[PDB]
Amino acid sequence: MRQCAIYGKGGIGKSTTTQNLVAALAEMGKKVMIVGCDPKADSTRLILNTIMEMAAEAGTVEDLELEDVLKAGYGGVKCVESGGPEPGVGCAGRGVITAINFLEEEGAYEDDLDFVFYDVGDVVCGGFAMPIRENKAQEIYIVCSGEMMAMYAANNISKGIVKYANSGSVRLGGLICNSREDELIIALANKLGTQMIHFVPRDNVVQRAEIRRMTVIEYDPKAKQADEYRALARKVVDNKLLVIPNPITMDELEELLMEF
Amino acid sequence: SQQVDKIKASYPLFLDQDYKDMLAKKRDGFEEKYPQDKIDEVFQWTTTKEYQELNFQREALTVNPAKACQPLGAVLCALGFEKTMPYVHGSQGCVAYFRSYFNRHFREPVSCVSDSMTEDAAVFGGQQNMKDGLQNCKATYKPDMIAVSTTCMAEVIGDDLNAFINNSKKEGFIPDEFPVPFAHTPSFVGSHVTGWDNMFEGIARYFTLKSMDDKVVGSNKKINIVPGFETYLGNFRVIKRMLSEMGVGYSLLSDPEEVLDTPADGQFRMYAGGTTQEEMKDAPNALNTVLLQPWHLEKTKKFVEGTWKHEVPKLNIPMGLDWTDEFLMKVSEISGQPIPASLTKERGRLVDMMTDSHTWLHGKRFALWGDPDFVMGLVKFLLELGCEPVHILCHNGNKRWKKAVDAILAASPYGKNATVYIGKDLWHLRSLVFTDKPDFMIGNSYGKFIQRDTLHKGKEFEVPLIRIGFPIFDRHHLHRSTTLGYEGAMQILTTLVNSILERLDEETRGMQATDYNHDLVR
Amino acid sequence: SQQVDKIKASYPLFLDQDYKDMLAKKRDGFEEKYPQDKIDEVFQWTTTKEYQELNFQREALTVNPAKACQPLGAVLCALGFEKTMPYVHGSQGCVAYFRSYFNRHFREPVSCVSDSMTEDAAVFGGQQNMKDGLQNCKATYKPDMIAVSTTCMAEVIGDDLNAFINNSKKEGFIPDEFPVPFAHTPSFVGSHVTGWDNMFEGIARYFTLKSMDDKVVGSNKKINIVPGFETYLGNFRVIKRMLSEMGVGYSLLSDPEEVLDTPADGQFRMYAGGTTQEEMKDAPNALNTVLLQPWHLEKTKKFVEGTWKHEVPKLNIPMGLDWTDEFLMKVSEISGQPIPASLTKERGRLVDMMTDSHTWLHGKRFALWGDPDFVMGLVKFLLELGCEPVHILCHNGNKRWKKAVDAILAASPYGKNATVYIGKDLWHLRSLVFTDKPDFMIGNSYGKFIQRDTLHKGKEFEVPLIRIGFPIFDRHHLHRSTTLGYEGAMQILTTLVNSILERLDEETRGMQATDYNHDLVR
Amino acid sequence: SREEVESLIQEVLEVYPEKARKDRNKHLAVNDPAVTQSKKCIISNKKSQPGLMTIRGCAYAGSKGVVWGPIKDMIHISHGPVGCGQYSRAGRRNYYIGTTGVNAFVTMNFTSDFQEKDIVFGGDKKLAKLIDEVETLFPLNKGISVQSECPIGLIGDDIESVSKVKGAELSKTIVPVRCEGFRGVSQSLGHHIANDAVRDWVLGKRDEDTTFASTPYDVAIIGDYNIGGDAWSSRILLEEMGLRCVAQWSGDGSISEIELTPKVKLNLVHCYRSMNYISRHMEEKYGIPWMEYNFFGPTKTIESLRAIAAKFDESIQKKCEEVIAKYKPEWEAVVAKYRPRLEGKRVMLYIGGLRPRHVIGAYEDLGMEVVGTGYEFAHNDDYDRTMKEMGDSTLLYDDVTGYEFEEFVKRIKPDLIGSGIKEKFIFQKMGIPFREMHSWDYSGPYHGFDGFAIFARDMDMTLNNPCWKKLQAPWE
Ligand code: CFM
Ligand code: CLF
Ligand code: SF4
Ligand SMILES: [Ca+2]
Ligand SMILES: [Ca+2]
Repeated sequence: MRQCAIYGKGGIGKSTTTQNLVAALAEMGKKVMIVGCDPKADSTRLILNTIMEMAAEAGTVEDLELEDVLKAGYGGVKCVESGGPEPGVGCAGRGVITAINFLEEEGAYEDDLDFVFYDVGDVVCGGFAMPIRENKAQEIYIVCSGEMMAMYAANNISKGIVKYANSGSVRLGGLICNSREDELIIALANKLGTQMIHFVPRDNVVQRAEIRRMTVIEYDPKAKQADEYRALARKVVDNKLLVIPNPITMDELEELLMEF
Repeated sequence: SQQVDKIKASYPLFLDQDYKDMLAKKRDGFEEKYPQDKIDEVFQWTTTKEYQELNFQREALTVNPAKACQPLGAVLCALGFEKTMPYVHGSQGCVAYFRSYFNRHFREPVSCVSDSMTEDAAVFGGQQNMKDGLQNCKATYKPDMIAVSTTCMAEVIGDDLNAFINNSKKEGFIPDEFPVPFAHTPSFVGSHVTGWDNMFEGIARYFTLKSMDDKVVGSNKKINIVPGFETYLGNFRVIKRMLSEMGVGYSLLSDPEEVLDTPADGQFRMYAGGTTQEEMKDAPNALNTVLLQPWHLEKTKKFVEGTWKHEVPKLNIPMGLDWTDEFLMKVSEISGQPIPASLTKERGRLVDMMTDSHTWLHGKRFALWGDPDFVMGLVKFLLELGCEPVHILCHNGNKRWKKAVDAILAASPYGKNATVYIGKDLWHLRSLVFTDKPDFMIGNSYGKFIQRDTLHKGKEFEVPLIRIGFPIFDRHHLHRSTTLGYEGAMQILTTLVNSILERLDEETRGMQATDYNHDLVR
Repeated sequence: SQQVDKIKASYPLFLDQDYKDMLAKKRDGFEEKYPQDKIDEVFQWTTTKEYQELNFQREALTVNPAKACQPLGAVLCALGFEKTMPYVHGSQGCVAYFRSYFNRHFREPVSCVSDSMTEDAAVFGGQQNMKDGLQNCKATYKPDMIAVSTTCMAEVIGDDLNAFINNSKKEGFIPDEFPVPFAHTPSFVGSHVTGWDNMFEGIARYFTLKSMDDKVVGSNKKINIVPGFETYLGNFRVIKRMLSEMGVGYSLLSDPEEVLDTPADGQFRMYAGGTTQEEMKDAPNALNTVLLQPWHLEKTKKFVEGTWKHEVPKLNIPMGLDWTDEFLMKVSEISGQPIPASLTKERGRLVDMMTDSHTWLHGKRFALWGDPDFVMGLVKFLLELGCEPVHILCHNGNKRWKKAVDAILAASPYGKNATVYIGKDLWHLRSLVFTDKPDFMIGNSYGKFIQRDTLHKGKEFEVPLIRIGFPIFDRHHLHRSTTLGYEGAMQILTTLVNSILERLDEETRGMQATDYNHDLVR
Repeated sequence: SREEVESLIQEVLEVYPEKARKDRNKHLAVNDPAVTQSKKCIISNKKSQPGLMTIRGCAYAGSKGVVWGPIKDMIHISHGPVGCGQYSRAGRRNYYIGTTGVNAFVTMNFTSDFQEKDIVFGGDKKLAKLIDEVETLFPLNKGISVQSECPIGLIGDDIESVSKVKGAELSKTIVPVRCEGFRGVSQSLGHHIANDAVRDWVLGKRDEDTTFASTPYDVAIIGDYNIGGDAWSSRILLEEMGLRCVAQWSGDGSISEIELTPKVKLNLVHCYRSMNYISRHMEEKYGIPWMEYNFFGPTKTIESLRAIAAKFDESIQKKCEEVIAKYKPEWEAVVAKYRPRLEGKRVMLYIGGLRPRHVIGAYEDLGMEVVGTGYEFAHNDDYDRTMKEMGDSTLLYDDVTGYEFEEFVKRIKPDLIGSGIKEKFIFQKMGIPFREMHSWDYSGPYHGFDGFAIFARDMDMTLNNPCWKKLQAPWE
């Protein structure tokens, strides 16, 4: 029963890759659960009532039934969305804390799953780090690009890992690159002391499926990009490299970029 | 003016003519006060059934609450452990208030620290505060254990208590083996009782979760007793007494009876007595575990049944005759010890008292409030006495609780004019005692204001307060009473008949008017 | 008229207009009642210092006494022994009254018989009544001992109790070996307390006087404890508790705790517990003997010192802080048992309560009454609390007692406005609280009438009654209280401050008038 | 005692870890009355060291608890979870005359009692709804204040917009106070935020307004919270002196009094710490001068009356001498009775931001000397004023920890201590007479001449009480 957290810059295709990956995973016969914890995106729209909205409606979290929140989708993937305020108000961070707590307390993780995937938003506070506390996610994968602000984000996340790593059992499982950019991200990983678990090529089919509310695996199982996600899935299922990252300086970053 | 040998304090000083006149000039001259006729009109309206519909239609406003926040219960739970300092992670205002609140009720010192999180710690996280705070508290106040709870500010920003404490140990601020159990206690969830449950479970976890492999159920031959949020010292005492009387080996988990009652002998003792660390470590070896206040010990029950593998008995709070009988017989069953002649006789003496006083208690109507277990045991007792608990309010109660208490009310003819209100406050109840007037209210000190309001409407409409619950700030040493067991039931019964008789003597004290019924014997 | 679902008792039925106009027609029509203005004029007068002088100049009339007659104490004394039937030689009216008086105070059955002496027995002596009665009582009620006291009718005619019982045994009415102790208890000598002293000495004599030669002082290694006329069940209980706690071997001579507090379990127990015949017979073998109420245990002391050769300690009643300390150190001295940590901590907790509450107790003035030992110890505790016992009244007190109490008051600044009145009654005291108004009265149920008089004068003149003493007929289960030891001291203190605070809350409950000082925390 | 207090300080500090050791060192000192500048002797108003059992409160306690809360005809809303509101409900004895629940609301607790969903979704819509509910249920209120608790400040709840829209709509003055508990380091910043909220939303309401009939003798009591009736016992003197007291700041204060305050001739400031901000503001905007006064004890009351009357004409000055003479027999009676009972007794004090220096003269009128004094949250300007009022080699302590205070008391051994409820039962246990100098131990007044009588009565009943002679068991 492996719990994994997925962080990365959203303007890339963080949510889309997470879902295509989980779809490939479910396709291999793996029982997966996706937990949406990203206010800046829709984490289950491709696989398919949030915990927070359902709670308010029923009064409180204590009045919530797991069946009201968990819904099965493609490949039998179980989906749960934390929920959160509308834009510019409230506190989405606490919404994540509450949702995860509810899932813990309502025995959602003890059903016999193979994987749990947290699709997390930018760690701007403790609440969005809820997924990487003890007894939660042990494996962290960051989706990145050759863009600067995209690699810098990869580092900030690593610094956040380091912090919770010295305190418990949580490691960086590697980098996933959404399309010499191929080489750049590889060096970024070597610097971090981890790896680039997979280079997801650019392919219009992903958008085609995405705009039609599907992952490539469901949209077109025979597509070449479909096999790319199946390749990522296998590399994740067999991955054994979990590490505590060695963040770099923005200077060291401008050096790496300037070398390409 | 003041005469040196008959000095007046605020009452009756301000009732003197020069002050009364000055106050009148302040009002007419600068206060722009609404005319008394308008003040009188609005008051009468706040008394009507029309105002009551409006009052009960509130969905955003809360006026005069009958509950407090989680951390307060957390501090009390932690005080029940040997040489432990309750530590609240977050801002300090909370702690000053927690301490003050308990000082005023117990009339004793209450020790608790904060790590004083300020505006920059709200923005950066309270990790540094936790490192230095744990180090300073251990070095200065020297406890054997520090029990960490939280204030809302630290809960909003998601300060990971577990990581923060582990990093504190890792960096050398406190020893790796120094006990530091923790519990996230959000103000905005539940109430003070939930804080107790979270903290107790957090300590239970700390001392037993890892060590479960060498534990055998029933091997130490004791029964664990988990008290819950308890502010009556006599309740810790009566349970310990009844079990020792039976020869029942027990372990009371969270016992603040000694710290909250040290002697004024010349020295201040910050710590006194309490459940030892070893009693908590050895707890899974017990025959079973009895939770005295089950309706707010739900997370604890789940850890005890889940991890300790104990079959916690479905037992209600031991208040009143039936539930005390049930408690003793269950304790008898589990331990193998028979209920002794002493307790049997004590039971008959409470029944004796009931047969002596039933005449005055019959059909007496009561408005009452408090925490869910207390208020439920009280309803049951009142019902055994032939009394009608007309208005039952539990601000912090939930839907299942209301069902349970409605079931109890359904089982007796005395609970037929009774309604249970959850999530309602004392301003809601203020209305209830105005529109459907009972004979007395049984609640805490905040109900003295409801009595004041009912008396302003008139002497006939006045509903007297019988001070039972928490907090009692306006009377002294009531925190020494007993509410639990037959002992507690006898105390409660005496207070109720004598409040009834006190009130009757008051209404019959009029010379040649009502004193024809001012009887010597009652 | 009566509404079936809101039935009114005497109060408030007679306040209805049809009864109020009916009552007015009875008064104006056939009562020839003095005009209200003359009734109010004389009331006002009975309030003045002028009326007080006349009142205190009385030498023949006694109005509203604060004492009862000898046999009552004799009946209570006898009830303190195992399976003994109190027997009062004389007129039966006495017994009916003794029983009713004690039933109303303890709310229990009190067993006692008379040999019902009629007019002819008044003329021929009660010798036949003694013969029949001892035979009838022993066979019907089956006691193991019959303790004989007397009514005034039998005392005036000089019925020799000793001869009559000896002739009863000789004629085969009761066996020769059947225990029948006696005591001449004249109603026109002293009071109920003297009757207890007399009855106790009679029982001590019966069992020990002939047996003295084989007795050795201190050989059974116990301390006998003689309680005296005691009507608070918590007092027998606290003394037995503190001695057992110290590990002191003792024997309580006259112990009615069990008969006066039987359980309502399904059966009626006429007898229960008590001091055994053997404890009485073995009594001279004790290390010493401690009299808890020395001022009414003088004859007993003379028999114990003269007869048993015991060196009775010069000890005051153990009420208050100092006299409990003294009692404990004396019992420690005699027994050789150290005063344990539990009692040391209990003393510190009473002192703690005193420091917590001194602010409200200070300078508070009290009028009080009761039996000599009780009122003496009440005065000392009030003094230790910073209060002023302004009017101390003891109807049944003597000159030497007034001396001792004056010595107590002269040793403290709080007794500088105090006066002691012996041989005076409650009509005398009624005047003292009118002319030199104190804050409260501490007395029995008879003071409820003084409270109604002061209130009639007006609210600012009202002196509230705090019910401590005997008899308490208008409240329930107060007979279960404790007046002795630190425990009793804690109960009295709580009752005093809370009475002060209840009264202050009433005075400041006036909306917009006096409620500026109606504080939540006190 | 000159170097015995410095070695004491060092000995006490020995128990702290190094970081806390160096910070507390500069917060403790020995007085030298020649030090007009306290910053080379003691620093203050810095944050509390974590885990050392400080006695301090928060910004909410300063705003809601002390400044806004006393204002009787407004409804003050503790915005956030149920806690703050409950603990501070009627804990401070800020007296008032009014019919509670109808036209006065001081002892009541109005809260938004935040639940998880109000934290996550935000509570501005809930606030708006709550305001409509206090309007139908408490129609006679003359304004509303919104007192922020910690969560409101993190979550970014735009409460001033809610206050603006609801206030304009209902034609009500609704004041938003950003007094969330984590701001600042104590109650002190809460005073400041509250003073600013008063000027920005209430004070200038009657600015272009000339309806009020002014008099050359108009004054305002600023910073007297009427604890036990302290302000009423102060204005009786001021008004007998011929002055007209148009306003009382917060103690029994009304909103109209506050609005009418810019119309006066002089601001008489009692509590310098909590309201010097609004006074200074009234000087630069309305031109109203302000001066500090002390009504604790006869020597100070007399001095104060004379200084205050000297700002006016000869008729007020003449009435000033009339009042001093009127009460002279009375306070001399109190001194004659209680001073012999109290002379030479030593007192250690530790209160808020004004009493630790303000009650000194009153204690000295009874022959008692203050051997130690300190503040929870004062700034250096309060300590500047403290040097003249204290004796020479005395102890001074800012934001004293539970440990420090206990040990200082163990060395010094004062006959009486004056502090709050959180330390009361600690020292009674230790056998030392204690008087609450925040709540007056439910007595009061202590201000003015009639208040002095009660002060002396109280110090005497506690210090010379018979219980203190019985702490030790005769058998040990
Ligand atoms: S602890 Fe006053 S600066 Fe402030 S509530 Fe008490 S020493 Fe305050 S005088 Fe005052 S009425 Fe006060 S006593 Fe200034 S208002 S934050 Mo706690
Ligand atoms: S500094 Fe949240 S509910 Fe109110 S007591 Fe707190 S845990 Fe409880 Fe000051 S603003 Fe309030 S008392 Fe901020 S939270 Fe403490
Ligand atoms: S940064 Fe995080 S903890 Fe702070 S208000 Fe926003 S979502 Fe909540
Ligand atoms: Ca105490
Ligand atoms: Ca009975």
